[PDB]
Amino acid sequence: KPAVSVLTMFRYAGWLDRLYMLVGTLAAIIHGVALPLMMLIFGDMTDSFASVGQVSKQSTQMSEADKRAMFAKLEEEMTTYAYYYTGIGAGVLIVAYIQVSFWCLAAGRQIHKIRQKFFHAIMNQEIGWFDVHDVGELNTRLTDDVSKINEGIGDKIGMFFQAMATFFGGFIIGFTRGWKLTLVILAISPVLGLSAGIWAKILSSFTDKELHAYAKAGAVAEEVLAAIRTVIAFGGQKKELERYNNNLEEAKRLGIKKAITANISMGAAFLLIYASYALAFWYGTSLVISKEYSIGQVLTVFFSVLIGAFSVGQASPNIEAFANARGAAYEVFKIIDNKPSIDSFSKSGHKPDNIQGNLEFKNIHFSYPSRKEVQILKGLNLKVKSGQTVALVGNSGCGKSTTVQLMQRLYDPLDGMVSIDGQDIRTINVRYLREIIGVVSQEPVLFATTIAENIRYGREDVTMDEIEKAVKEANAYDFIMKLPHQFDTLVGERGAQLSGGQKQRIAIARALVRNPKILLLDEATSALDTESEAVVQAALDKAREGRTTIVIAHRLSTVRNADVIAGFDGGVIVEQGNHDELMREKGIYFKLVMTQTKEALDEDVPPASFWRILKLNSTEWPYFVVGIFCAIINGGLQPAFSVIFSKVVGVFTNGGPPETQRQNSNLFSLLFLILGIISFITFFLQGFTFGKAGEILTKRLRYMVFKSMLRQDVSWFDDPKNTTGALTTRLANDAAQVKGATGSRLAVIFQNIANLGTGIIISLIYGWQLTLLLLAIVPIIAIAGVVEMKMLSGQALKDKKELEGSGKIATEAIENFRTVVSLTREQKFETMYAQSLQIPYRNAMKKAHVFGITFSFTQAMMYFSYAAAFRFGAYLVTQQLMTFENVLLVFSAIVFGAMAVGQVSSFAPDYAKATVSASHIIRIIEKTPEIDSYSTQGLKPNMLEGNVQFSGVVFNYPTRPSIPVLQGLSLEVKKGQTLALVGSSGCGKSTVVQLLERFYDPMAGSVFLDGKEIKQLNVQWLRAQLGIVSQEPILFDCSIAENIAYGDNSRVVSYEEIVRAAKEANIHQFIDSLPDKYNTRVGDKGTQLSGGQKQRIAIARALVRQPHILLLDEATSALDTESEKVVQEALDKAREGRTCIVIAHRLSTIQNADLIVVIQNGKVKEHGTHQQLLAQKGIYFSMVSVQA
Ligand SMILES: [Hg+2]
Ligand SMILES: [Hg+2]
Ligand SMILES: [Hg+2]
Ligand SMILES: [Hg+2]
Ligand SMILES: [Hg+2]
Ligand SMILES: [Hg+2]
Ligand SMILES: [Hg+2]
Repeated sequence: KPAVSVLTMFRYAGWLDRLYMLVGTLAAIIHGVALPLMMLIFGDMTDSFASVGQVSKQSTQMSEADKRAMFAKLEEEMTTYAYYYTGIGAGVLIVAYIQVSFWCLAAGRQIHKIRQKFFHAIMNQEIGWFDVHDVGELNTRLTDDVSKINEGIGDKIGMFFQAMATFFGGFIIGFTRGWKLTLVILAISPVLGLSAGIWAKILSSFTDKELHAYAKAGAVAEEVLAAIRTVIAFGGQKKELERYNNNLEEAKRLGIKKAITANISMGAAFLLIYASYALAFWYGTSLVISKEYSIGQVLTVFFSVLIGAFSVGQASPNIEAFANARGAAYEVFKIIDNKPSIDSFSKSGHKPDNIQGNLEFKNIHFSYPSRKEVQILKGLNLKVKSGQTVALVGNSGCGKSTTVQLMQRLYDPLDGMVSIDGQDIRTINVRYLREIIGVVSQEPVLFATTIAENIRYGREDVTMDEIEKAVKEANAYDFIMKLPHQFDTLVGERGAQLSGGQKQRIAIARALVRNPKILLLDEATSALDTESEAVVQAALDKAREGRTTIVIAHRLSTVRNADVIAGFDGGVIVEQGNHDELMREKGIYFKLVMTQTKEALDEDVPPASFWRILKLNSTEWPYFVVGIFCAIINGGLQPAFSVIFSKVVGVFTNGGPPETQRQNSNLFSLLFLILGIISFITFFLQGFTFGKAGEILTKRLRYMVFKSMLRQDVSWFDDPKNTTGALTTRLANDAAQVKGATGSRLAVIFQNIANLGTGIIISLIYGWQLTLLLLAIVPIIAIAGVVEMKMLSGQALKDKKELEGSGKIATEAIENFRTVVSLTREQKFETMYAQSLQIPYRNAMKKAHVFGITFSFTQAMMYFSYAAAFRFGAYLVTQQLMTFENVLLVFSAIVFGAMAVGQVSSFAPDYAKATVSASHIIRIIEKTPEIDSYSTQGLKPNMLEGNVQFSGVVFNYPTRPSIPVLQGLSLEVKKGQTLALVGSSGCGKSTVVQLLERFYDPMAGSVFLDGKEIKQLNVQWLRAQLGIVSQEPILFDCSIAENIAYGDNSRVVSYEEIVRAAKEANIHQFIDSLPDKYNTRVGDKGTQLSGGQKQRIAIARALVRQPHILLLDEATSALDTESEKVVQEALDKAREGRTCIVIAHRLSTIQNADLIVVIQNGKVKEHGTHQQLLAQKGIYFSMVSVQA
């Protein structure tokens, strides 16, 4: 992975940026050291209480003279401690605000310069850069990668310096307060980073191993879901379900292990930190007994050292964000610093005023930059006199267009020169070069605006009268004036779709507005109907007037009118001259003449569910039984520590027998280790209870999901929201994440209720008023913890929804780059981009202020909490209310328990995302289709007859109930006779075939098979004897024998049936000859096949089941030569003795049909045979006269 140097990345930082960064980091430094100072003042606080305990504990000395030396002493000490706590907090809000504000600010100001300079950099690039680069990743890189460079030069590094200031501040306060104890804890430290390091490598080994493990099942997932139509047709839903399942109990089982190791890792971490507590307290409290360190110092160095150590843990991801940001900026700064060969953005050449118009190509040797191994132009020599129209022909290769592309100087020639008049094309300015050169490309392109605005892109300073005039010159004035909103009518991609000739003529107007002295026409009339070609060419012929024109047309009808015809054979121009010469010489030209004669849309719709999801995992009780008790133990483990922590510092503050200090000390420290051991047990156990659970729940669930997915109707697969990728994504992620909302949530809710629950009872017995204070303060801060991520992600989505405006501009300008560069007008797009960007950048200031005051509001309060609880608590202890040990207990129970529920909440996956991903699963499963392929009801007769009849039957597609397809057409087909379906296009030529295959239910009317209604028949059995052949046949990546035998399921096909169906489809000759026989894989993973052969396989497939009805729907549209003969030759022998329905556009093979039905609109207007419908002189007579 690449990476820019650090110094290089902040290049766009100015005076104010460097100022903001230095001041921000300086605030982050002093903010970072606030917390350790808070621990120092906490130790100096506890030392004051430990003095008041031991005197009032043993016997009785002075009752009236205690209140002056104890009660009055602690008040005087706390009145200062409160000023220290509150002072520090008051500083915290200030420096935090400076920190986040200034950083988010300066970073934003740099990002604003970066995205702009990046966009200009892209526009500045030449077309050769676009040849080697995918535009798709380029367009997304402007949004994703710049937003990614934004993160990591913002608040992230302010928090990095804060975390490091906390590290250094913690170790400095540690060593400053204690020499030995800090060394002891730090001696325990290396065993943690080594443990965290090894366990992070273990699960990440299984994580990357899981991805290519399910990819095997996801392979058959998309293969089926893509081919589903052919699946439901052949009903292999049983076999495809089994095939999908076979790869499931292979992948997830491997995931079980990872789950377990992840829990073991977490348990190891807790064991080790608990061991650190036990050890540090064992040494510290043994150290206070020899009267070296005080009680407060042990707490001070322990807390400052721990905090300083965990500070690294909180500095790791922030520095990570900065790391990939430099990796992201390499690609972007590469494009910016890239200066193109053709600029094209400034003027450095000449701008001739003659401007004359003579074209010359002298010795042009050129090859494309993408493929340099192949040379296109080899010594091209071509001259065009003034105002002369030259046509290029020869059907050589890309070279024709290359000349056009060379002429507007998109590419510079490898050898030789293109000269307009006496000067080279390179000696003249590019912008001015393309202003004097007009171009009309093969595919017309209009931007999404008014017609007028599409014209303005041709030239900006155009008055409305000039626009109209230019439209009238383009014969486009007629239809524009018929448009509803006239010249203000929208066009382009979205809204108001126009026909190709109209779109092209608007473009011609656009080019005519620039008034170029040279006009280039590259396949202008191509890909157009003969009716629009007339008008477009009518405009073009009038656009060639007084201009030097070089024209390329595939259709040679419009070529002859040119002044000079130049032929292309290979890379060199051979024959050049007038029409009569090129006919008389019988060259290439003469040969050509004789031969041519959805993400957001998903999660929004589902309602529900609350705790219904647990029923999905309810298949396994025992795991949950052990899991709840387990989670209760690990949960009640936390209040235990609040007691034992208070008991250690309690033995040194509350006084008591010194001979019992050691005895108790070693008890409680050791106790902590026990407390660690048990915590290791829980995480080992939970991993075997909920850990397996959610995985089993996954496998079974995917199975279930997939089954229901095949149960679904075809109309459900037509729903735009359910795509093969969306279904495979639903199946891959949402199904597996459901476990986040089942057992994990019970674990979280039980560890939480055990912790804060039992802890609150304990703190309620040992404290009354203080407990009531903390259960007030804590929830208030918790809500602040919620609002923090509410206003953070809330204004984050708002910032993106206001950036989609620019994203549209840059997207449209990049996707059509090859078009805009021909019209210049790049700088115009830059202008529109900056104008679009000015709005979100004006909100960046307010953004920073809001983020600042919010971060400071969450953080400031935190210190003030301490300041409240300890002031009020000291007020409690100073009086008859006891004691201090219980103050510290209540505090540690409620507060550390509150943080503990936060950690537990951060363990489990996102419950919201889990429930929403769950709802899609429960809905996909409980989804009952109209037509059910799984039903075991139905008639199942003996009668092999097979008479097809459509009576009434009016249908319209459920996806788009606009313009019904069948308006009640009726027909009939008896056994052995073949039906023929004729019409202008599809709907409902193919809808008949789909309806007989029962993919849909018509709204009114009925379709009968024999004497029975179809709806009465068994669903699967109906399709059991229906042969279906589509326009593009598909095979499964299994094998050939399986493909052929895929025709008939629920039966052993064996060698005999496959060879028997092979020999009649005439495919047996292609099998033995190609190594090897039947074992070969089709396709794309095996040996490729031509359309004809694969189609013959598709025939053999539908022929195995011995169907009494064949449905042939536009069978071979792409088949050519003699390949089409043998296919239909194999169809004709298998059509005898069967009911057949043929849809073809050929109309040549329909003449032999028994019945020919012409279907127009929604009904049947013509019925009869070929000669019968021919002698009728109806619409069939109009359609069959185009055969000549
Ligand atoms: Hg920011
Ligand atoms: Hg080309
Ligand atoms: Hg547990
Ligand atoms: Hg379609
Ligand atoms: Hg259709
Ligand atoms: Hg297969
Ligand atoms: Hg047929």
